[PDB]
Amino acid sequence: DRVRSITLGNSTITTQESANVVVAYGRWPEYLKDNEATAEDQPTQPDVATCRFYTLESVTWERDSPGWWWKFPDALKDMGLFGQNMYYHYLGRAGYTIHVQCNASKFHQGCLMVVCVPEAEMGCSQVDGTVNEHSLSEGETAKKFASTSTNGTNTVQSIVTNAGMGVGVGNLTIFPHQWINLRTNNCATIVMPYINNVPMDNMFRHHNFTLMIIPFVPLDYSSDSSTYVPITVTVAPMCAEYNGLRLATSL
Amino acid sequence: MGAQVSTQKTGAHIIHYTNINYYKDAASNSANRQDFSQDPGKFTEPVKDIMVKSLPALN
Amino acid sequence: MGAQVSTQKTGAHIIHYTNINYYKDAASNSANRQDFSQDPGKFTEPVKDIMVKSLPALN
Amino acid sequence: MGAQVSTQKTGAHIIHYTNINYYKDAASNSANRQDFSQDPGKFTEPVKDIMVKSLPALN
Amino acid sequence: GLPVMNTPGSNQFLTSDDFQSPSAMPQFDVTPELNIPGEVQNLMEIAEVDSVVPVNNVEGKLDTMEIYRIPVQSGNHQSSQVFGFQVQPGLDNVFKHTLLGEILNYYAHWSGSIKLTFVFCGSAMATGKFLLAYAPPGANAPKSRKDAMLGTHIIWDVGLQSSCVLCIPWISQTHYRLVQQDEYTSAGNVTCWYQTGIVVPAGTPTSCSIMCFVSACNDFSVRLLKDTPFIEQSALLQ
Amino acid sequence: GLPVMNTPGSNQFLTSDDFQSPSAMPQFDVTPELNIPGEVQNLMEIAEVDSVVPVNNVEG
Amino acid sequence: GLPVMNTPGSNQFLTSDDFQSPSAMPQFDVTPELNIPGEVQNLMEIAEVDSVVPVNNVEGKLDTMEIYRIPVQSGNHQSSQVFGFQVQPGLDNVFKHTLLGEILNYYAHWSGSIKLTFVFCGSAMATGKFLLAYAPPGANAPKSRKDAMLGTHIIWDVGLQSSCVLCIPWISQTHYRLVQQDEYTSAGNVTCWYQTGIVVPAGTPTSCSIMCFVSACNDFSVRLLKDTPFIEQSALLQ
Amino acid sequence: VVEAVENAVARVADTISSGPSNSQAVPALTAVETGHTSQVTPSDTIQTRHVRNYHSRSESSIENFLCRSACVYMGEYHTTNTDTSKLFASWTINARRMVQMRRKLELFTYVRFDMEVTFVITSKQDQGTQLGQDMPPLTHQIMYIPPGGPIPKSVTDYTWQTSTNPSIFWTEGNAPPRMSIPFISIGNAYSNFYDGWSHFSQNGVYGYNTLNHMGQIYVRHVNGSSPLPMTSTVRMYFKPKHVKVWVPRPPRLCQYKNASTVNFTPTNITEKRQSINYIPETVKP
Amino acid sequence: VVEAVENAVARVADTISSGPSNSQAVPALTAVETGHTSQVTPSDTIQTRHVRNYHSRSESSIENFLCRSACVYMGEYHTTNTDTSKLFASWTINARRMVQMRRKLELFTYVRFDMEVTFVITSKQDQGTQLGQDMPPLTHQIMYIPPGGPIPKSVTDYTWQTSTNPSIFWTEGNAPPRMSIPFISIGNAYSNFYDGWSHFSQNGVYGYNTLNHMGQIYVRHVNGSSPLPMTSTVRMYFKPKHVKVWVPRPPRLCQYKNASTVNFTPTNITEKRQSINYIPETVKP
Ligand SMILES: CCCCCCCCCCCCC/C=C/[C@H](O)[C@H](N)CO
Ligand SMILES: CCCCCCCCCCCCC/C=C/[C@H](O)[C@H](N)CO
Repeated sequence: DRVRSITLGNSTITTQESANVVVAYGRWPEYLKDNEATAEDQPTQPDVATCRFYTLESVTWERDSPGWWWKFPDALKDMGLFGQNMYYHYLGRAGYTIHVQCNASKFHQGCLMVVCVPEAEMGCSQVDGTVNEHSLSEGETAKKFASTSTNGTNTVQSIVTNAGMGVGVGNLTIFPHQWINLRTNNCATIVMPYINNVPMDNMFRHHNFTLMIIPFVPLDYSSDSSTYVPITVTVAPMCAEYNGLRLATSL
Repeated sequence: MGAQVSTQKTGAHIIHYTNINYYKDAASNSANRQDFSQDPGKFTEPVKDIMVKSLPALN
Repeated sequence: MGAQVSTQKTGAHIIHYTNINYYKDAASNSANRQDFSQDPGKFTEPVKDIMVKSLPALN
Repeated sequence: MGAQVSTQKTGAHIIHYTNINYYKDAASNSANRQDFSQDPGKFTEPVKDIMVKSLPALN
Repeated sequence: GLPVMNTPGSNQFLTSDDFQSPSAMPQFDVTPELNIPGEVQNLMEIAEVDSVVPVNNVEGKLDTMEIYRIPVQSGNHQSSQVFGFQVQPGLDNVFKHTLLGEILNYYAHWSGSIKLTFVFCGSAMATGKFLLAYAPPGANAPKSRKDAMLGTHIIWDVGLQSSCVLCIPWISQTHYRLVQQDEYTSAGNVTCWYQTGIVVPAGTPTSCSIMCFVSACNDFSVRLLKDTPFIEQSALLQ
Repeated sequence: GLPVMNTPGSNQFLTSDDFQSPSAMPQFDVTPELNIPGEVQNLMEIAEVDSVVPVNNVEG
Repeated sequence: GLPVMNTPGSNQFLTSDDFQSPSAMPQFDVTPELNIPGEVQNLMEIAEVDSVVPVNNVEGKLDTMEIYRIPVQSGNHQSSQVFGFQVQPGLDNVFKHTLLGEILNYYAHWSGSIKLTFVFCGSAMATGKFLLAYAPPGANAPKSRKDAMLGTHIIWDVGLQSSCVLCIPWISQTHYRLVQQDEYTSAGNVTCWYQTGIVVPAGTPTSCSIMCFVSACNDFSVRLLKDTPFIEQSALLQ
Repeated sequence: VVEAVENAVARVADTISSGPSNSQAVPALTAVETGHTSQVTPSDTIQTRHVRNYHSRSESSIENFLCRSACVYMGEYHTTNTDTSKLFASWTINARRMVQMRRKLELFTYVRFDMEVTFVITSKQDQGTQLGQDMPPLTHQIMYIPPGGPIPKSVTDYTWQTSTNPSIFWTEGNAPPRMSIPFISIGNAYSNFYDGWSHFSQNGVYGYNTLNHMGQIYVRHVNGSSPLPMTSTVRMYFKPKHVKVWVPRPPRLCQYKNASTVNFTPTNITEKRQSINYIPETVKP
Repeated sequence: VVEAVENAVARVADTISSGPSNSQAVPALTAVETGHTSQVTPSDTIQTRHVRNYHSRSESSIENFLCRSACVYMGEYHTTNTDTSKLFASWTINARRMVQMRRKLELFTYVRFDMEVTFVITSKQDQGTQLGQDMPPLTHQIMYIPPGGPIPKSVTDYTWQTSTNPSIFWTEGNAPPRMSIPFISIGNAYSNFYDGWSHFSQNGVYGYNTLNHMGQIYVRHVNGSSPLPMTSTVRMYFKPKHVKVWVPRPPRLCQYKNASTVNFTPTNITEKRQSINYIPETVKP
């Protein structure tokens, strides 16, 4: 009941302490069909060369950590053939399987929230100003929330209670989400379909969804337990499609 | 004359109304106030394996 | 068209009218002026044992 | 009463309307917006001998 | 022409009416409908989703995550109450900015049962039992475990299942209560007490925290729409 | 549009008329009806109840 | 009379409405209908007719026929590009006054595939091959035959059939693009290169010209009527 | 009695799936000299997927393209003046003075339809040193005169009796007047271009003004009033319906000059660019 | 012909009678880490009586929640002035300047509907030392311009011919004007939030202003009058109908700052109380 295995392409994930799997709105990923298509050229479907697990860089969960976020896509634009296909085409489409891992002993305590947010438009820490692209995303490196109000030009207002969006963070449960309670489980798994208002889109211009990881109960331990506790993310695209082949763009 | 007769909103514990469409576009029609459907499981129960609620959640 | 035809108030010693409902709520309908029921025994005869009125009340 | 009931313009992925004519002349009627015919070959293919489009045009 | 007569109400603009109106774009052709995931049909669907409650809303914590954490610890603390609050889902500070309270503040009347879920976030070696009690109105709030013992309550045992649900049932003399609650439409209170106590082995933290989620049951409804008092402006372009 | 003609009486307010009128609360959901004792249907029902007469209505 | 009530919109004049109206000439007898050749039923029918494109719209040629002629010649000119332009059928100077562009400028949204036909007007003894390429947007325009080789292209061989057709297919993330195109609704570019080169015998001219026609395919449509910016006046009587 | 009428919507063609090919069929090679436009699709030239297309060509039909009100004349007239001709407005009917409607109609050689005519009338108090009065609401009279009818000489001419001419009387503050007109021409269709003469010796009047001849419009105030001067403006709007058109033509390139002729000043084919290869860079950091 | 349509009302669930219990079924024990909300009722946790519940969730459906008129723009314009631009009003269409309607719409990520648009127009005599005149009733013109249309320069610009743009003419003293508008967007739905850029190099314009592009509105007086100055105010009201929405979001906590961005000032989670145990005494003599 607690064991799980997931296979995609030439990659496989096992786990012995999982809770369940969240299918975002009861909708599994799928390819675009004919009575919903607008673009006319025949699309390419690589199908094992792109649909497989890629692992990003880890972060260190310290006693005073506000939280982390990533933007998708553009966190996977340098990951093998998925990224190469992103560079050469005008239109792309894909769903995802996200898996978050964090293990600790039966003598530690803490609680993390793992949430996926579609169209997470963010605000600037200068009210009459605008954000730079660097402030929203550093590729495979995570951005970091703050515990107090922030200053600086072109940077995101990142105090963790407002989640960079002007809402109450305790309401983020309206989105697809799981929890990692250190006494209960050690991993979270979310399956996310393609969610947009058009059937396809350009993968450089538009961030489809943001992954947020926020500790609600801080990490705590006693006398001589282990101090280093990392968190790891692993994401696999699903049902990937591309249209509009031309010469490779450059940022 | 393409009339529609449907029931009015009343309480619980002569009650219908008639309507005619006059314009050629359906964007001119009145609001659709009498349709009451729901599907809450989309947001409250979005899990792969069904949870019975009389059984323990884990194990 | 969901019309209703009912009789008009007249005297004693061509007499009906038609009505259409236009609005979606029954709180928009006109008054109900032609219903004449009564139950006076609720206030004039509220006793447990029936009194015949030709017989003496007591004994 | 000589009413006409026809379908409204809608999209793809209760929808009809009624009309009455009041005037004695047809030049008083409303516009004819729901007729969509075509014959492009009159301007794009005005040739005597038919051209197959998979075969070469000449020879 | 046909003889007619105008009634009171002619030539007014009521902002909640429903009439037919001419189109300024005859025969416009709309974009086909796409089947996007996550379609919402009723606001009550949002109200049945749990959301975290800021129970620890005291001075100095209104802008930190500690506002969500209820503290508990080991030792003899049976006399100390854990928490208590009023049941006013649309008016009290504890509840008015959660998802349920946010939905309620667009309305004037509410009715139905409420769910409170409690989760224990200590180490896997901590054990303990708590008493969660709810008192209908008519008396003052209990000042001891013995008094609260007489209301509607559940005894929660911390184990491999980490979450307990206390349901507040609809006990009321009227069908609806006011979202802007007064003495007449009061609903009572909730309190928490130590049933046994928290016991831990050596090498484990001694202090821990509990969290609380709120949502609405499947008998819940609202009515009488109104504007919300949580948003405002001084001039246009805002 | 359809040709019409207004008659005397247009745009007046008679306090005993009976017309249809738009609702300022579309689709409001009313409280269910309760069966309370003592429902009155006609004023004559009150008139058939005896009541005491002040026959001795003299000064003092 | 019948009691009624007037709604908002009474007594206005909307210039796109459709109502019945009294005739100022009762029982007029119109002239019988004659069956004239060439009846038009849809504006798209005009859009599927080819028309010549002024590709060579450089300074000094805006009032001469040379604006329509693309020049080519023999010798080693593989490094030189023949032509290139953006795909903006209603906004770019190359396309806005052709029949298709003229029809589009009465509308706000367009969708569909486009046909470009190329005809070679050299002597019957000239031979050669050309590469015609189209690049969807997202990158800058190619600067060499090798880069343009990677897009959607056709290799045209000059022979007894004098005309080649390059079809631009509808590749877009939205169903419609704006006639007044911006960065968001861009569509890419077209370029031409020498695939082999032009070879001629003695006694023949060495320079030649190519012409280009544009038309719309059978999946093409427009919407959202508007006034055109190509006609104007300062006062009446014009 | 009710009668159901079924409307058929006409959507555009789908694209069919197509794979690789190596054969002798050459859909891409044509010959424009024939006068024939090639009917090729993307599926003949590339590999394509199957698409179900739901778009409709509804808003590009002639009826939807032409059935919209457009201004065709504006004029002014005073309540009091010392010229005797500035007290009423009059003109000859056509659609040649406002360029938008004219150019739109001139994409076709011949046209035939009915019309819906609307008038918009406004008034204003003339500038002066002494202002302020109490006038009743002004009333306006519009009379149409077919050719050969008697012409008014002033604002009190007997001809305003309008015994047989149709007229409209109107009061300010009400909805704009309107009436519909049938197809009235001695020919089988209206003619937008006429390459001919009025006289059998190939001289006289050239072109459009030979064939139109559709009467005049006169407009006056009815009150006969105004101790202090006032001015009114009348505007006319046309909307065609039940339309048919024949013989499409290339759209007008040069700007219009007058209402009687097709005269023009030579204009360029388009605007210039830097080079025959020039295309601007838009993907830059 | 008449056609009956049956409406199904959807009332809430009843509560079932329940007695004592002593078993291994544990409805009250759950695990929130799964992302699952518990579906328990009072009958699982206490003893209950049977109740027949007649309440309906009719007024919390999306259509009833959103179908109410709300103000979205207010503007002023004069009959006479020396600035030449204060004689007409104009703006770009959206629903982002008045906070109530904006916040209400922003509970959802994507929305699609038709609109009913109403205008409310009032006028007033400007303050001055010399008052008193006799003006006829004022008339107003409202013109909508889709993107790419010619823009008026003044109150006598030729562009007010409105040959193809839809316009409304209106006179003071009548009922407020109204018209309905269909769903007009090049996408499959309107977007309330857009986490992206306008340029393919990840710069340019950020967020909402990349996608809207729905034309402008212009409003003027028609009389061209007023010896003494006057001012008019126009207000616009929106009402959506035939609605569909997707992807709910948490409601806005911080106050709005401008109409182009989601920028905000950090705000508290709620307001404070004396203690985590504090609850006021209300039963006292
Ligand atoms: C009492 C008010 C009556 C108003 C009289 C308006 C009549 C207008 C004349 C009818 C003919 C107009 C029909 C169109 C004329 C031209 O043929 C077209 N503009 C194109 O040639
Ligand atoms: C002659 C008067 C015509 C009045 C013209 C009003 C047209 C208004 C523009 C139509 C589009 C409005 C529909 C709603 C726009 C936004 O998508 C929504 N506010 C939410 O995004």
